[PDB]
Amino acid sequence: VLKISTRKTPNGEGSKTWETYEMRIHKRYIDLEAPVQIVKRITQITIEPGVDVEVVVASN
Amino acid sequence: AQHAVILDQEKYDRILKEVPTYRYVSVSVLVDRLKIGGSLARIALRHLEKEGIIKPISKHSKQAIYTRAT
Amino acid sequence: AVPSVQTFGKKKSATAVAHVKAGKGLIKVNGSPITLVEPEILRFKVYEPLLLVGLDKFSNIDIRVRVTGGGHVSQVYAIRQAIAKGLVAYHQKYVDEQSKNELKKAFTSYDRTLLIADSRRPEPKKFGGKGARSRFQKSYR
Amino acid sequence: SLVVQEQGSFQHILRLLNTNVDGNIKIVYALTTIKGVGRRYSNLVCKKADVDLHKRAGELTQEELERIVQIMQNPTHYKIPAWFLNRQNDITDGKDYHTLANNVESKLRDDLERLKKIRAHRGIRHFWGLRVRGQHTKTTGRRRA
Amino acid sequence: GNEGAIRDKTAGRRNNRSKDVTDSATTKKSNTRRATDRHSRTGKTDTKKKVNQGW
Amino acid sequence: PGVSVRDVAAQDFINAYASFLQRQGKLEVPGYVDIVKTSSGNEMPPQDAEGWFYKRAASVARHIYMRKQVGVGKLNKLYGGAKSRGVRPYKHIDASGSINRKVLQALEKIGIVEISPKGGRRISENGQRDLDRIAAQTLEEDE
Amino acid sequence: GRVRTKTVKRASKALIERYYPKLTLDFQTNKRLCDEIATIQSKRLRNKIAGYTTHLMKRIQKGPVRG
Amino acid sequence: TPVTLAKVIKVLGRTGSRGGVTQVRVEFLEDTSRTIVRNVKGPVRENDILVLMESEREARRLR
Amino acid sequence: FTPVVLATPIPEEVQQAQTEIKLFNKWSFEEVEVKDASLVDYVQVRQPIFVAHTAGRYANKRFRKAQCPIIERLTNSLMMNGRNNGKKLKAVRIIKHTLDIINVLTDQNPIQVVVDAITNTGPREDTTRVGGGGAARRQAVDVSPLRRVNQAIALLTIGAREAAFRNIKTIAETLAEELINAAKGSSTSYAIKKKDELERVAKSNR
Amino acid sequence: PGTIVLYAERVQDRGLSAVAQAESMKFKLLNGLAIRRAAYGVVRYVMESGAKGCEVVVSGKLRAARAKAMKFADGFLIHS
RNA sequence: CUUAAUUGCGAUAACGAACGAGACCUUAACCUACUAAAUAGUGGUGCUAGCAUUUGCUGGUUAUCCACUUCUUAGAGGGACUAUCGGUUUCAAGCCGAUGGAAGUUUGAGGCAAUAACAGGUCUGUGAUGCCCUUAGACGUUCUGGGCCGCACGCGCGCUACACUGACGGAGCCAGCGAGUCUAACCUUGGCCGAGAGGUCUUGGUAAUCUUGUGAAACUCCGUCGUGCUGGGGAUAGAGCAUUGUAAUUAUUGCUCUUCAACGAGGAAUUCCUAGUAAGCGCAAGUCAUCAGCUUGCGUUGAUUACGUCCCUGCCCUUUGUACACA
Ligand SMILES: [Mg+2]
Ligand SMILES: [Mg+2]
Ligand SMILES: [Mg+2]
Ligand SMILES: [Mg+2]
Ligand SMILES: [Mg+2]
Ligand SMILES: [Mg+2]
Ligand SMILES: [Mg+2]
Ligand SMILES: [Mg+2]
Ligand SMILES: [Mg+2]
Ligand SMILES: [Mg+2]
Ligand SMILES: [Mg+2]
Ligand SMILES: [Mg+2]
Ligand SMILES: [Mg+2]
Ligand SMILES: [Mg+2]
Ligand SMILES: [Mg+2]
Ligand SMILES: [Mg+2]
Ligand SMILES: [Mg+2]
Ligand SMILES: [Mg+2]
Ligand SMILES: [Mg+2]
Ligand SMILES: [Mg+2]
Ligand SMILES: [Mg+2]
Repeated sequence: VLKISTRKTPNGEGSKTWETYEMRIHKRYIDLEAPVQIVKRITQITIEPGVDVEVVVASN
Repeated sequence: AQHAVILDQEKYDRILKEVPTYRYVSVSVLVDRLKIGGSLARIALRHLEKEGIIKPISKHSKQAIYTRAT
Repeated sequence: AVPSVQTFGKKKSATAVAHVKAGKGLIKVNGSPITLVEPEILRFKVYEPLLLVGLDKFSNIDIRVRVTGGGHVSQVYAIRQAIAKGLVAYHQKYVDEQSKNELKKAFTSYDRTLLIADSRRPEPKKFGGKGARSRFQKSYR
Repeated sequence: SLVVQEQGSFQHILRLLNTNVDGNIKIVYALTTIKGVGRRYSNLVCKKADVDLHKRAGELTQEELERIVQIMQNPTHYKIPAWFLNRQNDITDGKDYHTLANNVESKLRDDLERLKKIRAHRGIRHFWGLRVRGQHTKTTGRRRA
Repeated sequence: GNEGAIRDKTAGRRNNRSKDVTDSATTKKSNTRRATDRHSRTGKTDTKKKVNQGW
Repeated sequence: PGVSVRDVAAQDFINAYASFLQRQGKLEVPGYVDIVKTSSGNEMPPQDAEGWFYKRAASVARHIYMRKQVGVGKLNKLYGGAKSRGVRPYKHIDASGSINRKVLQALEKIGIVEISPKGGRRISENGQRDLDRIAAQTLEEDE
Repeated sequence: GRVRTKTVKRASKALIERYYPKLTLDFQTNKRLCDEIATIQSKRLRNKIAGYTTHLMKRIQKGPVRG
Repeated sequence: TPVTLAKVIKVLGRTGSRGGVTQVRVEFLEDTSRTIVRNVKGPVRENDILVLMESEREARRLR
Repeated sequence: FTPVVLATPIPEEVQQAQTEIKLFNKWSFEEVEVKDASLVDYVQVRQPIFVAHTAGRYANKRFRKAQCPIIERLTNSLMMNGRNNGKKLKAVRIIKHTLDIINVLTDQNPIQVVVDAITNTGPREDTTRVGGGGAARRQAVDVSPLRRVNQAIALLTIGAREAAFRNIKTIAETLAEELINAAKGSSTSYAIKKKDELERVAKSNR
Repeated sequence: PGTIVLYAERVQDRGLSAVAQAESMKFKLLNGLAIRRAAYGVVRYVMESGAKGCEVVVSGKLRAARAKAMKFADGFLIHS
């Protein structure tokens, strides 16, 4: 959860009203044992604007 | 600097002759007798315990308790 | 693989996990006998489940507990809970019900919250004070 | 520890290092009223003098005291680490001293003068009876002078 | 210079400490018009035709 | 019946271990003991004054016996308490990385601890030996 | 304070008005009735309505209720 | 000292402009059947027992 | 008492009393009783406990405060004056010493002495500031049993904390002392004087 | 070059996107329309575009030195 | 009448609705039920150490394997509706007690929040902006240095204290919210050297993987000191060593020795608060090259006393008066 705590006022006047925004990050991983034919079929498809897919290999 | 930060041989006798009838004996008890400062008062406690007069019923620092021997 | 259950206990944020396997009556806390739990004035708080329910009842079991989180008091109130919740979880699967319901009866009639986990929890502070209810000082000029 | 039964040997107030030292107080802390020597320094010295810290000041056979003075005014010949001392890299001969109980009053002046006599802004600030370490002088320190 | 700095009499703690405090020190806000805020000062007054034209 | 050190009240164990390293003499203390402070966040040296290297070594020993491995940087943080900063708020401050590194070394040359891999210091197979011994000697006073 | 809003009471009214040959004095079954009989956007709201159709039900059995 | 035990009969309400005072009728346990309404100080519920220091004196509205 | 020994052993003194009478540190929650009428139902002895450290939801309702083991309500009020807020383990230890101190003097089961003191110091009647107009007289009132107990806990604990300040005697000794002198008042305990003078001024306005 | 690609796209029935109708007010009052007319038509077009409700506010100063404001709202809106 | 609420009940020339309150949303609480996880963790087994030996007890082993999901994680669901019973009450909304329950003070804490008003603050956040001013000896801009810290004093927020529920010294030793380095030098384990601050050699980490179990602090334990401005207190100040930075003088910070002030619980006054709350206690984050006695959050230890009223103060509501309506 990415918190950002800030006064609302651009200036300084008034009671000290604070305000905190958050940005929540959800990170999954799914481990697959597959050949090259599916993984490349599955990387082009299932794209989604706003879901960052990352595919790594190498148990090392 | 107010009376009895030392041994004062007569005072040793005082302790041996006065601890009887002490239902409660502790650090604050030994000083209250116009007598030993707290440091050497704390040394008497393990001494009068070396044999007899006092029975250790409390345990630790910041509070001691002894009682007439029976 | 013998008769065995695992149970937990949660005070403020401490959790005390406790596996109850059939054995010859030992009770360890993270590595050590229940006779060394010391902040030590509360020692009879974690003995308490043993004495409410009689010093027997353990000769056929071994209890081990490890507490992560909390603090020098919150952990002590969580182990007793997992110890008693586990002694009553063991009579769930292995001994019969009537023995078990006698145990819930003899704890809850004393119950420093021994089977029931205390819902109290730190309230979130809000801007304007060092506390959650407390406010900063003001002056009116 | 023990119960001791000293004779009339133990003495009340005793004088050394041009000062006065209370007899019925612990010797480590008794040496503290001597200026320039504090809790740490008194401790290490008595340790170095091979003296029983549990003894009061009125104890300490005269040999022990004369030793305790000797080590105080020569810490470097008796292996005291030259960062245990109030005057190192002196300002003129560069040696490592330890100013003691009347000289420390002298060396505060010695120093304060070296600044005034040179017109360093610090000195000027002393001569004006102000704070020199840089603290704000608006709010604090109003009774003093 | 710094020579004049320490040589200067009429300087340093003792001197000031020996001076009475000005009474302007322990004053108030003086507030200078907080209670004529609503009474506009432009002396003009926007008309009503130029308002109805606009809005 | 069998004995671990985890079967012993942590205080009297170390005290019993303290007397041991004392009674023995195979120590390798530095020598600047009685003059060092044991942390910047301290006012006065320890009151043992001949000792407290035994006490810490004994403490140090038990702590490393209790776990996989620790470092000097860990003992700094463990043995460090709160430093009064005069008029300013208290803060935790780490202790001397010299006392500890020399306690680790003086116990390793005495064969109670070894430089574990993965970094750190591991309880010596020979320390297991000697610890559970004096632990069993501690539960001898209570027989 | 636990005075139910109108929408709660209004709904309970409307339900007892037309599904009395159902909705016993048990809330739990009234809950499970509400899902199938009425569209409610949240569990909390539905529980708050069913809990009240229950009350209004339970006192009808002793005497009428106006509304 | 003639001490007087008196069980609280009923809670009547808060007198006193601040409010810390409560009007309550009591029943003595020795020789019951006669009631007295007393002004209490601490927080009181029904069936508590008040030590009336003097028996025959009752109070009313406070300011 | 039919002892039982399992793998990791429970000590005899431990084994002994626990499954026996369910008593205090080593004091008896039994025959201790209130030498007065109400102040019963507002002192807790029976039910019994081992030590006075209980995470009890005693505040979230009005009167349920009166169900706390009174011995523990004695401690709770020790741990205050700011610097000592929190610090119950401190207090919990002060009581055990106090009770043991009080035990030594005048044998008198000490959890009964604590009862006697709380009883013997609660001002039976008191006064408030009724308006009357500008110049406010004082109307006598009869203080409740709960306020009677509560006030006895603060009254005792305070003047004893005030005693143990700036002096060689400890908190437990002064606490023991004030308690002992309050088990049947002796005109020398800081408490009794306040109690007596709260029923002296509640008398002068009647 | 190539690693970025832009594609315009007609927006589906603009009368239900705030941002569109805001920049319409702008491109009316700059083009000189009567403030009440300009805002009132926008509300009318958004409504005929099938909204549950709409609300236009104009704040600032027109031709008069003093600043004013005007709510122009029709239909249904909730706010909490 | 009731409610925290124009919240409802009831009365009723009104009947029946909408905005706002509620609903809703977020977070903290409950799941041995659902889907699993070598970046979370358990039991078994190898392989392995120590003590007892009688089979045990206590550990080691980022894959030697098997299985599980209670503990941790977060998806989907479920759960509470002030439930059941009982007192009180126009026996109305409701309220109070008791049992049960993770939870029954709007469950706790917030987020959102109508119509309206203010000449409230902000042109010094904006390449938002009208007008006015200025525009080359510039009110543009950059560079060098100083200043915002200046010291008879008045006011406000704070920090640390006056000690024995304590300082100090050893020993025990337990959290949670966080952050962390690519075209780069953030978070740093470990090994050495150094009393210390630090230094030096390496290393893990773009992170539930490494720093970190953040072994935090209060706290708990055994000692020393003993009521004395004392070893409480740590201002002022001298002398030395180090780090950040081009730069530390008016001393950024840190460390060492020394110096050892006021302050013996605070007049009139006045602030904050009702349960994991108050107070005590540290920590992370913001700022940040370096500097927190500030702030935003966080967990740890954990009370006393109400559970009331309108007396003081403040504000709402009717009634009522008005020659006010720029009110
Ligand atoms: Mg000195
Ligand atoms: Mg620590
Ligand atoms: Mg420590
Ligand atoms: Mg301090
Ligand atoms: Mg709405
Ligand atoms: Mg699960
Ligand atoms: Mg209940
Ligand atoms: Mg203005
Ligand atoms: Mg602006
Ligand atoms: Mg400024
Ligand atoms: Mg402020
Ligand atoms: Mg100090
Ligand atoms: Mg300490
Ligand atoms: Mg060096
Ligand atoms: Mg790398
Ligand atoms: Mg002093
Ligand atoms: Mg005070
Ligand atoms: Mg910072
Ligand atoms: Mg600031
Ligand atoms: Mg209220
Ligand atoms: Mg009118």
